[PDB]
Parts: sequence; structure tokens; C-alpha cells
Amino acid sequence: GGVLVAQDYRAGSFIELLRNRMALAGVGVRILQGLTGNVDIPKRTGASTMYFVDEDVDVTESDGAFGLVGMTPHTAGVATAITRRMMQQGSPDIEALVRDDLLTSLTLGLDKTALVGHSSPSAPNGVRDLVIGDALPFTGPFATFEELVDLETAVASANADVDSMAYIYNAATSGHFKKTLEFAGVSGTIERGGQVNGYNRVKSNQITTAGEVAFGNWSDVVIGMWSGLDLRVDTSTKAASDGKVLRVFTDIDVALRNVESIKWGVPA
Amino acid sequence: GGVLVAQDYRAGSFIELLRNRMALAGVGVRILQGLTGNVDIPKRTGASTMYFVDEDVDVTESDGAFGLVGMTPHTAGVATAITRRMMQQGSPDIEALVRDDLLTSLTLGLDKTALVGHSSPSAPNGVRDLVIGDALPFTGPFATFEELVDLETAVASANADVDSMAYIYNAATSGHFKKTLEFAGVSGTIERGGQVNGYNRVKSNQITTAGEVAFGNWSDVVIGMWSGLDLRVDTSTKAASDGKVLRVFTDIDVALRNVESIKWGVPA
Amino acid sequence: GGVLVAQDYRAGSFIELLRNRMALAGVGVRILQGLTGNVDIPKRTGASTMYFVDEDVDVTESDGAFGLVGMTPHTAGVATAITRRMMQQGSPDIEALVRDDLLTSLTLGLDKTALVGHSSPSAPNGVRDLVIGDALPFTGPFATFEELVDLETAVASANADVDSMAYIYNAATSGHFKKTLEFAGVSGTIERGGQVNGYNRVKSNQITTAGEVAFGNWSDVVIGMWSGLDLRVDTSTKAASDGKVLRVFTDIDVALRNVESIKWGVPA
Amino acid sequence: GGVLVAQDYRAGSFIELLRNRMALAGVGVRILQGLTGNVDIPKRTGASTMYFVDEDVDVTESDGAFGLVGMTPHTAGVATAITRRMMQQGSPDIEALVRDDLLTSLTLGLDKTALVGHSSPSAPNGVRDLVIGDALPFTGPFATFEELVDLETAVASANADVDSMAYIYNAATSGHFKKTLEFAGVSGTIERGGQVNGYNRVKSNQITTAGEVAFGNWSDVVIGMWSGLDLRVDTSTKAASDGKVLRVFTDIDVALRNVESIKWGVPA
Amino acid sequence: GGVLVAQDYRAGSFIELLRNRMALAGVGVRILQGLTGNVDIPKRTGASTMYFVDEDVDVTESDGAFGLVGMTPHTAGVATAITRRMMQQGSPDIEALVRDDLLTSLTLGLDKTALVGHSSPSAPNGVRDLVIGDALPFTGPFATFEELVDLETAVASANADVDSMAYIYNAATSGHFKKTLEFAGVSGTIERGGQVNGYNRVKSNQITTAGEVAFGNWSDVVIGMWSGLDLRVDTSTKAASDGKVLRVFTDIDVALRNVESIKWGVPA
Amino acid sequence: GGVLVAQDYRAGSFIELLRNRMALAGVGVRILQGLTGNVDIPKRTGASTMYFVDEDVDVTESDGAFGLVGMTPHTAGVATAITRRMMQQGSPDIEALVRDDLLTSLTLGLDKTALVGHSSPSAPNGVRDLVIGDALPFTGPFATFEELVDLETAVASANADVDSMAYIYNAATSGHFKKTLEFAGVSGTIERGGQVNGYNRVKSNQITTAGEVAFGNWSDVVIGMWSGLDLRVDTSTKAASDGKVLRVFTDIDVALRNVESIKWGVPA
Amino acid sequence: GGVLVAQDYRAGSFIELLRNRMALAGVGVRILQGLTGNVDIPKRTGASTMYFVDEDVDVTESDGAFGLVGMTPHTAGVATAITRRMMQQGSPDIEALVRDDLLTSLTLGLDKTALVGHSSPSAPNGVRDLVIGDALPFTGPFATFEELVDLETAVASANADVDSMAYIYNAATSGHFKKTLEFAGVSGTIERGGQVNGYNRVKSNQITTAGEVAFGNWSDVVIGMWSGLDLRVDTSTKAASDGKVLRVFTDIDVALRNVESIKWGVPA
Repeated sequence: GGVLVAQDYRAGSFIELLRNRMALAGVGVRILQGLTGNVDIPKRTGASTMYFVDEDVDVTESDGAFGLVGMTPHTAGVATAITRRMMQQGSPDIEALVRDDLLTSLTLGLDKTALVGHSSPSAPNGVRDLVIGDALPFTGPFATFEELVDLETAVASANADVDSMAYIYNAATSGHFKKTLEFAGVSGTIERGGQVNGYNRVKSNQITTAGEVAFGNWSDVVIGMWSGLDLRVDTSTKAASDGKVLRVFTDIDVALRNVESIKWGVPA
Repeated sequence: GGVLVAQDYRAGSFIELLRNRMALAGVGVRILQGLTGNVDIPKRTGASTMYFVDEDVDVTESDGAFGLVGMTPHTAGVATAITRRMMQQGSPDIEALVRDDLLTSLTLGLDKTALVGHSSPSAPNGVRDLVIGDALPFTGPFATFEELVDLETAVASANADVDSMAYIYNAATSGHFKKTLEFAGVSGTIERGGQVNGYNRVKSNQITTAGEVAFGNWSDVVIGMWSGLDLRVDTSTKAASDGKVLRVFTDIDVALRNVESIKWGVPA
Repeated sequence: GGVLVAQDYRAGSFIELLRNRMALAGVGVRILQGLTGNVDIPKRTGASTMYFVDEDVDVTESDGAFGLVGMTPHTAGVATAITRRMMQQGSPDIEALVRDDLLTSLTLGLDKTALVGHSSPSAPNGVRDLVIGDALPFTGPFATFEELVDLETAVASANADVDSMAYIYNAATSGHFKKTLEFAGVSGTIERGGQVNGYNRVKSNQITTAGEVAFGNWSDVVIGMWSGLDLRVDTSTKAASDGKVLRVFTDIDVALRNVESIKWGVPA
Repeated sequence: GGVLVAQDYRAGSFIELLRNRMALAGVGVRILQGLTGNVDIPKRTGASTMYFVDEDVDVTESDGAFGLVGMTPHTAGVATAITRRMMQQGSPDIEALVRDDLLTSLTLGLDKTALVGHSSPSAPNGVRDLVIGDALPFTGPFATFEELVDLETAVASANADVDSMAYIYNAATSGHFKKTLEFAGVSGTIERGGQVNGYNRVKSNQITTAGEVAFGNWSDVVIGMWSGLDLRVDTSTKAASDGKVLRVFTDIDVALRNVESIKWGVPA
Repeated sequence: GGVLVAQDYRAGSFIELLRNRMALAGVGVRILQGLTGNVDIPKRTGASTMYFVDEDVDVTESDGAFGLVGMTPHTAGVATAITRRMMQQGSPDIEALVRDDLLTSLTLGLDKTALVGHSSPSAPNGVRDLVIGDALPFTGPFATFEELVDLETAVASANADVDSMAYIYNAATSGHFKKTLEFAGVSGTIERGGQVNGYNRVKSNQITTAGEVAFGNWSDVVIGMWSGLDLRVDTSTKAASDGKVLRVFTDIDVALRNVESIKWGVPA
Repeated sequence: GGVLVAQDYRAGSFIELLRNRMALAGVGVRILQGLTGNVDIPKRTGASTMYFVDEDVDVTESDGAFGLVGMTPHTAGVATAITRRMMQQGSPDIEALVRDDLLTSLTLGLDKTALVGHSSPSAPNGVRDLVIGDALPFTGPFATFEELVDLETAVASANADVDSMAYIYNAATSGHFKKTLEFAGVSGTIERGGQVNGYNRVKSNQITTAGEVAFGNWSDVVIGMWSGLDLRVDTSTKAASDGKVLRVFTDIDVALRNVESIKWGVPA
Repeated sequence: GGVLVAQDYRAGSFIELLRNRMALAGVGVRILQGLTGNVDIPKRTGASTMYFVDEDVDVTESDGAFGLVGMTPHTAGVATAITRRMMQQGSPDIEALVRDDLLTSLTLGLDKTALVGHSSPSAPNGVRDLVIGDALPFTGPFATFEELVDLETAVASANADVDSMAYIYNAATSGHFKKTLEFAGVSGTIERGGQVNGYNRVKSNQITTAGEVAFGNWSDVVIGMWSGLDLRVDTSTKAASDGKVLRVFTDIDVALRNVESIKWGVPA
């Protein structure tokens, strides 16, 4: 009764405790809303000037400029297919395994494209696209403690400070900020406790680049969600040879109130 | 039924969230007064000299010098216009917007001139205009911690010492005072907990220069007011088009008592 | 007379306080299960992707991939003999001595074989056997504080980090961590107060080599025990002279779900 | 019309808040007395010595020297003259201003010349004149902690060390003291809050030189007042114009008991 | 007529304040008991070995190894004899003195020979002799900190670690520890406070050599007291000439459990 | 009427506030007595050895030695002469001055020669005289922290230590201890606070040389005070000029009981 | 009032009971089941052997061999369309009328391909496809009695015999058997009543070819129903003209448990 070829009763047990995928993290500081129709908010962007004048000499007329920000829904959506046989024989089921998979793969996609601009036309330009025009280099594969304060000045130099800001960087950067001394010979390091420079960090892997770090007042970043999550189940699109496709849509747009409330550093 | 046309009914939602353009922050620790006429205050600038003399020899006569400090009203004001159609259909009250912007841009405009002398003639002389005659250089883009002690001495050396002095430096400089140690590996940075060298700072953004830093007893500068912020709402002008014009005037002047009570930084 | 010879009725005492074996210590922070037949676990190893489209544009269908992990029993056993006379006249009860020897000499063998694979060809593949392909050399007889956090970032980069992870290193390596500072001039040593980098250490001797360390989320491995520790008395093998032979068998195997949850040190 | 040579009724508002002159400070730790005649007080120098002898072996004799210190009035005073018209039309009381100038400008002059000797014949010998003979160099534009404690030992090495002792140095030297550590790497400045090397300081401006600093028990300086301040009013002099003259006189002399109670260090 | 020679009638005063000798300290950690006959206690020295079998392959039997440690009374004596005259003329009570000098000397001799083996045959084998076989050299007159934690690791690499272990070293070594730092440029000495490396120390001079330091769990050494210290004053031995002879006997033996529970470091 | 020959009337004031000669300090930790005739005390200096015997072997009798330590009074005195006129016209009472000088000049000489041996035959052996053979050089002008702890080590290395000890060093040595670090990195000075190495310190210029320093249990030094401070007024020594002479005698000697209770520094 | 255009009273009777298609005959003797997921069944092959031992002989061991048979689901289905008009004017409920058309035409089609394999890829191989590897030629258009009894003997020799077997042939071969003798001059015909050789026949036209005759136990054919015959009404396709489409699907597979239980004729 050797187990080799004459006792091949041993088959697969197939315990259904699925090893699920590893997913990234998100953000928790910004603001949002649910609405309909186009939206526009007025912006000041201009102020009157002061004139010093002699006696009996007339002053002039100075008038402020104006402008308005706007948001229009750009739709997004993921869709997948399931043939008949897969539907017939799915061990954890295919009607429910793929269902939540779609939602969890779309929520993170939206959260990523809101932060970093998705490289595709007809897609809402992300925050990194609206502020990369003044990217601060780091003259090194990573950022020293000097630059992490430079970013804070470049934001405070524009009078945009609410003393509740946050840094954002991936993990491979957070590693270097863990094993690097703050100064020449002083005790502390850069990323001690949960803070960095008195402000919090988030350590999210959404920013794919290695040494790319972002800072600024995230409170004035608005995102317009015109609709929730749809999760439309379909059968007719593939029914000649039986099959059931799944799909889910959502539309969104991103904009920020002041262009300089965020600073973006790029590792040179 | 696309949304390009044949769908001209999309509505531009208008939300009332006007945001004032970024503004600076003032600095008040000074001395002021409301009055009329020209003004004058006498000041002693000389003292007698003691003489040691032997038995029965005549002493010498020494005479002190005097001086006075004078101020005269300098005039400054701002104004702008509003037509009729703009006033009627305005989503926020355009009147209130202008009526607030004028006062804000004048209040902020005055003290900046008080610190840094305005570039136009017929404008009052700022503190920087008077004390820049002597000015300690810095031998670098920013001020090493030792120069911040040289300022405190150069005032103490003239025995103008009061125990409530304060530093004033640009916001962009304050970044250079948090990434720099006092001494090599000494465990303390320059600006700690909103204090420097045991004295307070203000960290205003009025000082438009990079590394200029002022210091001294600011209870020794005197500004002269002749009239508060007078808001003249004017409708007789442009009355043929029924468009009113708003204007505001105020006269000011500034001069400090002891020239050696302030010092300037002048990075070079 | 004297106590030299032929005057020896002096009692010889026999106290019952055994000196023990001085074995190693365990680990025990993992998960396990009881089985039958070969087991396979499904594991999702792909994700769908979103598509940004404007009005009236089809969304592309996208699909993920799947995979599964397997386990198969490998058997480990121990056995020993005992005669009748030893049982007849034993100073402590011998059969319990040998039973406890068997049990605690098999449990520790299994623990060691889990982490480091045993040498025999018919042996379960240890964690070191699996995750050694991704190995981070140390460029020295031990590891500095740099690499000792480099492991952490090489784990957390794959999003596979849970708040409660742990380090594992040989007992002859705890001492090196103790005698070395993290950075040059600052105070503080690596093995500091029962932890190393905010995470716990275990300091076992199962790791035979000198400077091998291992870090990762220790809830991501599974050991499959097909049968508990069963004890057989086996009186019949030596009934020709009434001799028992105690033996204990057990067959297990080990595997981990996500390969990027452990990191090996392997100093060079 | 506007301000013009023709239009100028505007008056000159004369506010009587006299900005005063910036004066120096003095000392508060010495002793003195109101006197007459000429004073000589004896002080012992040296004492007898101990001798060891054999049994019935002759003993020898010794002796102890003596000495005395003396003080003689040195006369000093200041005086100025005000005309007649300037008393007729004077905005404050022109007399009282001159009186309160003379009194303080004489008190400070005497306190100045007592500490550091005045540079003129017929002037009393200041402490610097009496103790500069054994002055201690510095080998630097300023003094270092080594000398800041050598000044302490050089007083202790003469048994003249007493519990109450104080440092005295120019205000320009205090800033330098602050901007310099005590040792190489330790975190500590020379002058902490109101303390130097466990002792007090006064930090006046009387010491005209930068690097000079004095130390020692200041209870050994004795100054003698032969007469209070006179403040005599003259009218016979300058009577052809009815002009008053104000004079003050005082005689004084300074001498310290034990020459080693003070130590004086000069920069070099 | 003199004091020196042939006129010396002065009596030489005798004061009974005996200046005693100087003694050592001892040890206070280990365990002991009181017994009558020989004592043997059993310890296991060998365990079964695990095995992995190819399918259908018999597991081989593995047998443990046993041993036992024994203690036999080794007897000591200490005796001295005072004579009659020395007892008739004695300023302190001489037999009250020698009786103390015997007890203290015997206690300290037993203590010293228990720790360091006495250099004589028929003397119980001291702790040092059981572990001096393997000994960690120090490469210098004393052991630095890294060399000091090697004793910790050596016991740790034998699984014999207990929560309360201790260090023992000469008093001359305790100097070389109190005056040397743990790490260069860090504020910490080796023999800090009252502990070393987080473990207790006991300073004693029993270790006659210079830099030998011992370490290990001292609760693992046992010592046997067959009979306490007995005075046993004797007269009839030296009775021919009257005398009082004193002799104190005691018989003990020392033995160790886990040889690895003690590590010995010799300077070289 | 100027102050010259024409003004010789002004007198010469004599004030009786004399100044005492600044003296040294003493000692407050030793022990002494008042006695007559020679003195000596017995000191045990031998320990009875022990032996390990065989089964039936007699312990070999052994003996201890005894030592006797004693002292003999040495003499010492001082004397100063007064003439007749200087006694007739003395501004303070001259005999009072010399009688209050002699007693102190003798006490401070007795203590001086007790601590440090006088350099003259027929003078008592000072504590320096008895321990200078066991001196410990300093390889420099002053001693570092290493030798400062080395003295304490070499004292306690002879079982002669007790909790109440003290250092003694010249004022200059104290100043040097104040100006240096024990380890360059560590904060604090050799003379931090009132202690030096956990024990007290007393400084006094009695020790004449630069960096000699002593340490050890000071309650181990006895002083023999045979006679008080004998005062003698001698008028007949020189009556040919009617001039008396004052003499003061006192006999003393010093010895220490346990010789290894002190050690000396002798900076090489 | 005859039956012409004069009489319009008569209407179309249209009795609803439908006629039917001339469909072939099935089998209905075999086995089936309902399952899910890929399948296999463990069969046996060979067994142990019996041994006749003497009085005291041990009986020996013979190994048993094993093996399995698996099946994979092949798919099939039919579908036809229905216009909107034909659902309004259908005299029976048209969908209920077209269902039966689809279910019977599918069941019969499955019976066809199961017995004789469909000539198309992706079609489950029929019984003829599995056993035709060995079949007795006939040497003529049909088979005599000898071959029809050899078909029985070749199965009975393999012990695959069971009483309820059956022949199968095409209607034409049955007619031929009816019109011919078993042997020349023998009254009995090859086929008579319901038997051919004492066993039953089925006389179906599923075997399209002429002359092929199959024999064997038809209780060894196993077919696997992976899903009931599900009905899918489709309305999304052809939804412009409102026409709906009916569809039906199923997944089956055929495999016989004992390959030698059937034989085939295959004339020539």
C-alpha cells in the first residue's frame, strides 16, 4: 500500500481561505461633496493698491481682478468578464469574489489619480500636475533634513499656513528618513515618533517614485463626486455563448483653491 | 442626447465661497497717538564733562548739546469705482467686497511703509530709512548665530538696553533659523519655541528682503496719527452714469526717539 | 576503626533533584491547522485596472490572475528502548523520564526545522529554504543599524507590513547589537530595552549561524499538522524479555502565504 | 488754499516729554565713610615662624613686619554757565535740567574714575592703577574659560578667596562670552543667566576696553568722602550780562586694603 | 639632669586599643544544606535525536545518557597553642583574642577555597578549577566593555541564562572599570552606579590575581556542610608544660551543576 | 593758604581698624589625645593559617605575629622680641598684637608639619614622610581623572577602605580640576559640585607644591598632644636694654595606625 | 341557404392539439448523476491472492493495484429566435411551444453523440469512439449468426457478463435478420420476437450506418450532468424589433467504467 502509484487516493483538499492581494493606502485630510450640474466658485486673485500723494494732488483708481475655479465630471470605470464555465465552477464563487475586487480596485485607483495625475487624456489632472511647475529639486537620490524645511518655507513664504499640514512619501523614502541623523552629531533622527518636522506624515505607497515627497495644507483640496458607485451587472453584452460581464462606473473631478498651498519636491 | 448641444440646459451651479487673496500679517508693539498741528519734542544729546583739578586751580566750563524731533502729516489713500449694472446683479454683495478690501489693503499698506520706507517721494520715512545709515553686514546669504549676538551687543553697547526687545525677520529667513544649529552638534537650533537668544521674534512677511533681520527696543518708535480711517462714499462723480465710487484717506507719520535703539541686518 | 575499608556501612544518599538537559527555547507566534490529504489554497495575484473615458466611450474589459499554494506531509519520528530491569529498580520512575525526553526533544526539533530547514532530503522546506532567494547581504561579520532597518523597508515596500512584526536573531548576535551604537557619536545601542527598532526580538538559538537575522510578519506562515503528537507504547517488539520501546511519530509541513513577508539576513 | 509761504497759520505743537540721554551704570558692593583730615591705617605683613628643637636645644627668634595705607583728598568737579535770555524764554525750567545734568554727570564720573583710573595727573589712583602691575594676559582678542578660572585661582592662591566674589567686564565682552561654549563639545556657554563660573557679574560699560575683565572680593575697596556734593550757585561771575553759573565740587580718594583681593586681566 | 640616657625614668604607657588586621568580604548568593552521609544526585546529559523518514523507512532508536555528581567530606583544621607565661602576662585577654583570630581566619579560608581552589591536595576542588579548562582571554591587563559582554554571550550561547546572574571581580579591577567609558564620547562608565551591563556585581579581594572576572548563575553551585564550626578547646595535649591549645575543625565539599553556568575570564 | 609749609597744621588721623594677615586653613577629620610619658599600642599583624588534612592527619599548629606602634614627643616653639620704646609709644597695644600673632602662627605651623613633614632633623615625621615611599607618579604637571581614581583604587585594594574618606589638594590643584573634563565627551568637571569622585574634598594651601594630592581614611591618624600652648614672658633675656621677649612652647608627635590608609600624589 | 358566399357563419375550427415530429428512439438503460467541478472516480485493478498454509505456516501478502478515470465537461446547446408579431397571434402559447421543440431536440442530440461520437472537435467522444479500437469484422454487408454469438462470447470471457445485456443495431439490419435463417435449412431466423440470441435488442436509428451492431452491458456507460437543462430567455439581443430569443445550454461528458464491457460490429 505504498503511497507512490498504488495508493493515489490522496487528492486535493482545497481549503477556501483565499490569500488576497496586497493593496496600498489612501488619504484622510481633504474635503469633498456630492452634487449635480456644473460647479464654480469665485476667487479674489486681486486687491487694490495704496498710493502716497502730495497735498491737493489727486489719487488714482485701482481695481481688483477676479476669477473663478471650475469642476466638470470626468467619468471613470472598470469592467471585467466571466465566462460560463468559470461561473459554473468557482470555488469561493465568481459572482462575489470579483464583485468586491472591482470596488477595492476602483476606490484606490480614484484615490491615486486624485493625488498623482493619471497619465491619460480625458482624465482629471491630479494635484501633482497642478503644482509640478515649481518642483524643488533635492540634489540627491533622497532628501536631506535641509530640504524638508525648505518645502515648509516655500509654503510659508506665500502666507498660506494653517499650522495643520502633512508630509507624504512612499515607504522606501520613509526607510531613509528612519536611519538618517537629523544633524551632524545631535541625538535625534528625522522621522521620530510619528512626526517629521513637528507635522504629521502618512507614508503612503501611492507616490510610486522613490524619493518624491509632497507637503502643504491639504485642507484646501476639493473633489467633486457627482455620483456614488454603480456596480451594474450585465448579461446581454455576452449572451450568444453564455456569459456574465461585470462593470462599475463613477465620475469625479479634482481642483484646489489656492495654487501655492501645496509644494512638491522631486528627487534630482 | 449628448451633452455637447441638444443639451444646452446644463446649469452652472454657483456657490458663495469667495476667498480673500492671500494677505500678510502686521506687527504691533509700538507707540501711537492722535493729535493735530505740527509736532515737536526736545531731546538732549550732550552732557557735561567732569574735570579733575589739583589744589586751587580753576575748573573748566562744559556745555551740553540739544536737539528736537519733528513730524509732519504725510497723506495716503486708495479708491476704486463700481458701475450700476455690476452693483445690481452681483452674487456676493460687491459693495461689501470692495468696502472690506479697501480697508484691508490700506491697513496692511501703512505699517509696511512704517517698517520699510515706501519707494515713492512724498511718502513718510520708514524705520529702515533712518537706521540703515549704520548696518552690520552678514558675510553670507543669511545670518550665522554669532551675528544675532552682535546685534544684541551693538544695542547694548550704546546702553539702550530694555528687557523687552524683539527680533523681526522675513518668513523666508525663519526657515534658515530652524535648519541650523547654534554650535557644532550642540543639540539646539537657533529658533526654538518662538524665541531666539532668549528674545521674542515676530516672523512677519513684510520684510521683502531675503535675510534682512532687525532688532531693538520697538517701544521707542513713534507714529503720528491725525485722522482714523475715513471712508468717503462718493456718488457725485460718475452720477451721469449712476456709478458710485468708494475712497478712503488717512494721514500718517513716523519717527523714533533714539537712533541707536534699532539695528539692521542687511545680508550680503 | 577508620572509614577507609571494611568499615563501610556509611549510608550513601540519593536525592531526587535532577539536573536537566539545558535545551533551547521556542518561538510560537504562528498559525496552524489539522488536515487530511494534500491541501491547496487559492491565492489572488492580480488586480483589475480602471479606465478614464469621456461621454459615449466604451470601457475596456480587464481581468486578474490567480494562483495557489500547496502543502504535503513530511514525517518526523523519534524512538527509544527501555528494558525490564531499569523499570524494576529505577530511582525516579524511568518511564516518565523517557516520555518527557521524547516529547520535548521532538517539539524542539519541529520548531528548529520550521525556521531553518533540516539537512535530510526527506525534510520539510524551512522558511529559510523558501525566502533565501531574496537575500540581503551584510558586507561584514554582522549587520549595522543601516541594514537592520533596510530589512524593514524591504518588507514595508510591498504593503505587507502589520503593526506587530518581530525580529529573530541568534543568541550570539544579541550581544553584538548590545555592544554597538546605532550612530557614531550619539548615545544609545541597538538592542535597547528588549526591542531593536520599535519591534520585538525573540533571541532564540534555533538560528545556528552567527549573524543571520530574520524579520517579517510572523502571522503569514502556516504549518500543517496532519496529526497530533501521538504516543505509542509498543510492548510487543521486545516481549521476548519484556522490554518496552516508546516511540512518537508526527508528519507536518510548512508554507507561507505571501513570499514578501519575511526577509533573511545571511551575513557575508 | 494749500500750504504755502502765504498759507501757514499752522502752529508748532511743543510737547514736553524730553527724550533723555543714554547714561551708563555703576557698582553696589563697596564701602566708604564721611571723613576729615588725613587717614592712615596700619596693616600687618608677615608673621613669626615656627622652629623645631631638640631636648634642651636653643630656640631662636623671628619678627613680623608692618605697614600702613593712606588716603588724601583729590579734588574734582564740573561746572557750566547759562545766560540770561535763555532763562527768560525756556521751554522747560532751563535751570533744573542743568542741575540734574551736573549731579549725575559728576556721580558717574567719580564712579568711572574710581574703578578704572582716570588718565590725567592730579587724579586719584584707580583700582586699575593699583593692581595692573601683576596683570594677567589673555593671548586673544577676548578671554577664554581657562583664564576665566585662572582669575579665580590667582585670588584663591593668596588665601584672599572669600565666598562673595564677582566678575566685572565691559558690555561688549558679554556677548562674546555668550556666543562661546565652555568646552569643545559639551552644551554650555560661558555666561549663563546672571552667572559666570558660579559667581555673579555686573556687566557695566565703565571699562572702556573690550577684552578687560576684573575679578575679586570687592569688599576690600575703600573710598573716602571728605565732603558731600556742594552745588554752589554763582552770580558774581558773568554779571555784566546777568548770567548765572552752576558749579559742583567734591573731593575723594580710593585705596584698597589687600592688594591681592582683586585680580585684573588684560587682552593681548 | 637630662632626658636622653642614664636618666630615663619615664615609664612607657601601654594602651589597650588593639589595631586589628584587615579582612576580606566573601559571597552571599549560592545555596547549601546540612547532611550526614555521601550524597549523589542524578543529571541527564544526553537526549534522543529526531529523525525524518523516507516513506516506509523504520525510525532508528536513540538512547539518552545519564550521570550524577557526588560530594564527599573534605576536612579542614586550624590550630595554635599559647603557652603558660604568655597567658600570665597579657595586656588583652590573650585567649579571648586567639579564639577570635581562629574563627575569622577559618571562615575566610573556607570562603576563599570554595571560590578559588586551594593549592593543596586533599582539598575540595574549587569552582575555578572546574571551569578554568576553557577560559576567555582578554588581550590586555583588563577587559574592556566588548570583551566584557563576551562573558554574557558565552553563557547565553549555552541556554543557561537566568534572570539573576552576577559578576565577581577583584577590587583592583573595579578601579579599572569605574574610570573607563562604555563607548567613546558617550556619557557612561562601565561600572556605573552599582551594576554592570544591567547585572549586579560583588567586589571582593578573594580573587588574588589582577584582572580575573567571573560571571554566571551562582545559584547553580551547591556546597555541603557536614558539621558546623566547633571550638573544642584543649588542655591535656601540651600538659607537660602548662599550655592552652585551641583547634577548630570543619569538613565541607563543593560541587557544581551545569558546568556551563559559570564562565571565567583571565587577563592575558 | 595753600597746602604746603604754609599749611602744616593739618593733622594725621590714625584709625585702629587693623588688617589681619591672611592665613591658611586646617583639618577637621583626625583624632588626638592629651597624655604624659611615652606611649605605644599593640597592633596584630599576623593571621593563623589553615590546612586541609587527610582522613586521619593532625592539623599542623601555626602561629601569628604581633606588632607594636608608638610615638615620642617632639618639641617645637616660637619666639619674638620687643624693645622698650616700641612698647612705650604703641598705637595699638603692641604686646597684644604679638601675643595674638604667636598663638596662631604656632597652631598653623603645628598643623602644617603634621600634614606634610617638616624639612629639618628633630622634627616629627609628617604623614607625607611615612607614605612617600608608596607614592604614585602623575606623568604630567597635574593629574587626570585616571590617577584621581587610581589613588582610591590602590587604597581600597588593601581592604583598608571605609565609607568616610576625603581628598586633600592644594588650591591650584582644585582650580585645575575645575577647568578640565574627565572624559572629553562627558559633561562635568573633575571637581563637579563639592565632591570629586563621590567623596568629599578639602583644599588648603598647607600643601606647598603644585599638584600633590592625598587621599584615604583620615580617621587613622593619631596626634600626641603632650602639653598645651605654653606662654612665657621673658624679661631677663636682654635687660641691658630693658627689652622683654615672648616665647611659646608646645610638644607634639604624630603617627598613623594602619599604614596603608593613605597615599600620595607627587606630580612628576 | 347553401354553403357558399351566402353562408359566412362557419369559422376556422382550429383544434389546438398539435401533431408532432418523427423523432428517433433513445436508450434509457444507462447511469447518470449531478455534480460540480472537475471529477474523477477511483477504480480497482487486480487483487490479493489466497494461500493454503499447513498446520503452522504464516500466510503471505499480495499488493492490490489501483487506477482512476476522469471526465471533463464538454458543452452544447441550441437556440432559435421569435419575432414580436408571432407572440401576439400564436394559437398555442408560442414560447411554451418552442420550449419543447428545444428540449427534445437537445436530449435526442445528446443521446446521438453519446452512443456514436459527433464528428466535430470540442465534442465528447462517444462510446463508439472509445471501444472501436478492437471490433470483429464481418466479411459482408451484414453478420451471420457466428459473429452475433462471438459478440457475446468475447464479452462473457472477460467476466463482464450480466444477465440484462442488449444488442443494438439500425432498423435495416433488423429487417435483414428477420428475413434470413441462422443456418441453411434451419427454421429459426436470426431475429424473432423481442430477442436475437436470447437477449433483447433496441432497433434504433441513432446508428446512421448500416450493418454496424453493438452489444454489451449498457449499465456501464456513465454520463455526467454538470448542470440541469437550464432555459435562458434573451430579450436584449434583437431588442430593436422587440423580438426575443430562446436559448438552452448544458455541459455533459460520457465515459464507461469498464472498457471491455462493450463490443462493436463495424461490418465490411
